[PDB]
Amino acid sequence: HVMYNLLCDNWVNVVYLSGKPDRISLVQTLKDAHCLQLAYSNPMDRFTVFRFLLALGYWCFANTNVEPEPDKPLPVSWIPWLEENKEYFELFGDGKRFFQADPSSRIRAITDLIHEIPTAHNLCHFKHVTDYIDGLCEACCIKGLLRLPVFTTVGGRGIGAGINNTPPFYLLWHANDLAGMLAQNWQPWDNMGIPAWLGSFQKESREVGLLAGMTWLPRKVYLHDPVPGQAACCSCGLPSEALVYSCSIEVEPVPKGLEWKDPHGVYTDQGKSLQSKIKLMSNDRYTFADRDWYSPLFSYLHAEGNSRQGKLWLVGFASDKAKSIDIWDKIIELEGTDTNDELLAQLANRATALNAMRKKPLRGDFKKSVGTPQIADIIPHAENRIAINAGKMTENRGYSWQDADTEYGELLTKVAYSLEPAQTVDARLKRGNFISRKPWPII
Amino acid sequence: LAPDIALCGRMLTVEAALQVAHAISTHIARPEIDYFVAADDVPGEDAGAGHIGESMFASACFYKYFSIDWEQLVKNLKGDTNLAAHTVGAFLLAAAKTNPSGKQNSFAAHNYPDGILVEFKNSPISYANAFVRPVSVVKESDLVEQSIGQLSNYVNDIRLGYYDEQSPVIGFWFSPNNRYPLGYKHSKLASRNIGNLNELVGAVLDYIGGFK
Amino acid sequence: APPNTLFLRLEGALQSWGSNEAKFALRRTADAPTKSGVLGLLCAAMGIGRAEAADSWLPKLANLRMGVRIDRPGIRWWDFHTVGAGQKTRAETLLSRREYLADASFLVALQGEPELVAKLSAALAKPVWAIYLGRKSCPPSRPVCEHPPGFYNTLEEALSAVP
Amino acid sequence: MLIEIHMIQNHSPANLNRDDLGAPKTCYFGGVLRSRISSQCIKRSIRTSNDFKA
Ligand SMILES: [Zn+2]
Repeated sequence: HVMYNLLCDNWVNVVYLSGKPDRISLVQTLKDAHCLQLAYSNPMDRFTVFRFLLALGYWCFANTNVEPEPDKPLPVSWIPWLEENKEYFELFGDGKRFFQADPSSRIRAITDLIHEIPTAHNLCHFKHVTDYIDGLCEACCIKGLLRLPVFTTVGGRGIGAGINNTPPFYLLWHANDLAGMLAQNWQPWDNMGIPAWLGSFQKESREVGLLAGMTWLPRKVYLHDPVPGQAACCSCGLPSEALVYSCSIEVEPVPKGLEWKDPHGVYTDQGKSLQSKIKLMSNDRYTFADRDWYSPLFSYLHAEGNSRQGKLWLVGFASDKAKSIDIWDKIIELEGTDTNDELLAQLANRATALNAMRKKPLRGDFKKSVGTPQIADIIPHAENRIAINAGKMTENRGYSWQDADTEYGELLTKVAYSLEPAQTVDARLKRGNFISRKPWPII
Repeated sequence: LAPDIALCGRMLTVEAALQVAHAISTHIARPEIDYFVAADDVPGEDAGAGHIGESMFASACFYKYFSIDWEQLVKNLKGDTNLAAHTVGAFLLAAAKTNPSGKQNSFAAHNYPDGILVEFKNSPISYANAFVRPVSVVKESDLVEQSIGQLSNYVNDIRLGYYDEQSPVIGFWFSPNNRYPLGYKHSKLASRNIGNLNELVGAVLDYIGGFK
Repeated sequence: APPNTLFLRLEGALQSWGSNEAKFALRRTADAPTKSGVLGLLCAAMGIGRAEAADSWLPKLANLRMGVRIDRPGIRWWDFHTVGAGQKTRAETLLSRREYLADASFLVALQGEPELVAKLSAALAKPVWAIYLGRKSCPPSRPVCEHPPGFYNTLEEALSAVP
Repeated sequence: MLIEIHMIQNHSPANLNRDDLGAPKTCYFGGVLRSRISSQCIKRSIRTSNDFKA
């Protein structure tokens, strides 16, 4: 047959603090979890890798009752326990498979599980590939498999996305080591749900749990056998010997009215997911400013999250309906104190404030004018300068909105020298009145 | 073996030869706005509901830069040097007598270059640092002449600083009927100042390999 | 004394050194030239194609220590770039945004073996292929081979002998 | 061999490139704002032209 186990074969790429990148397996990773760091190009990939590692640690702690300690590699009696059930982490097996299901008759290309790599219909620019001729190696397939429970888009027919529907912002606390990283985000619950990757589909009740929530399977998936060859994959590009070229994917809807609060999610007012409203075109009620870091810094800092826990890390995936738009991440130094709610709510309205800035015309015409488009060209540079002092801005420990208003002064003069180029006297007064534009905080 | 694939690149390995850079003006941008009104052919004389709109336009003196790789073009044609020379001449004509099609049915800015300089050198360079000071117009000059003068000063400084090392540079300054010479004296700032596009294409072609 | 370090001047009207956060449509410069960016410029200087460079030329070139000094830190400007599909077959138009660094200057120092540095400096005086700054629509405004090499010391010392 | 072509071209009041809003495309150089015609706009005009088709 074909043998490929998660623990036995190297499929996790890390970098040690001595500067040596490497690819290692699961057993070596948690053996030396205090001496390396996960290194993935796409931030969502390393986020889902950390989430799966945390879920596995939660299950093993639930079945060993050992709490991990900081600066340790890992708690003892975890590697032998994972070696006890090594047959459960099976891929390309016979009857037991990991994160897979029954062989549905529908056949799809292996590139559907990867968002950045285009699939059938749409376009194929920025990634020159074709279906069924370009495949995935023995690690990128598991990369795509681990991305299922948290980054599943709505899609076309088959609207049902997953346990979070539209993927929201994912916020979590950072560290400098993998064993250290797990300590900050170690929050055991009252009940550790039920396993959802133990080879059981496990139809549960309305109330679900952590081990059944972090390992959701919104789509039935079955990977075909490897094909001999020499070409590299379309995701990481390393030449190999075997590749996977097709899969069996068919959509499945979650039961309606499920109760599940994501530990790393952000919700607006009624459980609706707070996504990233970043697009490419500037239209009415939106001026493109990039780096929507200010948007989720209210809801996450309002429900048992008003601590420091080191530094914060935001992972934001933006998409409309089925089409994916962007993925980015932001680090924030968050070793400050508490903040007043009003100023923080004003901070989490910068998109509307900047749109109101841009929509104001030059001399006053109203109707439906686009305002001054030359202001919209200088906004993404001034917002990148403000984001340098993003830790001080949130908690008002040395920064403020009125402090950030002075960044636009250096560039609005250069805009005004172009908008009112006359050397007369009324032009000077017009420039002086135009220079004074500042964003207005509204709720 | 088409010219449109070898020179420009793939339709939509096959590495091309062109290096069309962004065209950047030589002075302060002066955006202007227009308050148009969508008038109604039927008089009506009722229900006004003002149709005031806004459309932005500008006028500028652009400095445009192009590069052509001769070895890459020859490898793309695999040896047809006459075809390579013909494609270079065709691009020299086209890039001089072609304008973008954006909003030309309402503004009709069908203008022509006021001076083209063709150079041959080992290292690449762009004379964008010449217009680090925006061009200010004076009484006995216009914008075009001052831009050409700043280009002449930068070329003079470069040939005073970056020259010799067993590598002389060659210029082929052109201007319509020689109305805009590139500087005065200083060995005319380049080689022959000629006043016809066909003569410029012929001069470059006969310099490259003595082509037709 | 045999040369030790090599100096590269990167300055143009527009330039862009892309980063890993550019995944779908929005393409962003990071803040400064990267090691992978300058080691495509050096590879295109000595005429090494995309193939045959990974197995031989890249491992020797990646064994270097480089540092970038920043003057005129640059103003990020965004560009609305549309790619016309058609003019699969459809009349659709793809939209994207691309970021550029306007009015920037970077000094790169690469330190390593002497004869490798000498070969690199000999290649840069007459590059085999066209040399740009990140994207092909961005040519340099000052010559890349503008500063001479030398038997200097560690990168902080090598980033001080340029005015 | 590397042929380089430099051109100086003054244009009538027009709008040859646009953002997503409608203004002419601009850039920053030397401490002021400068009108800019993009690189991919110029390459599209040179290509697919009647001069380049004849
Ligand atoms: Zn791969």
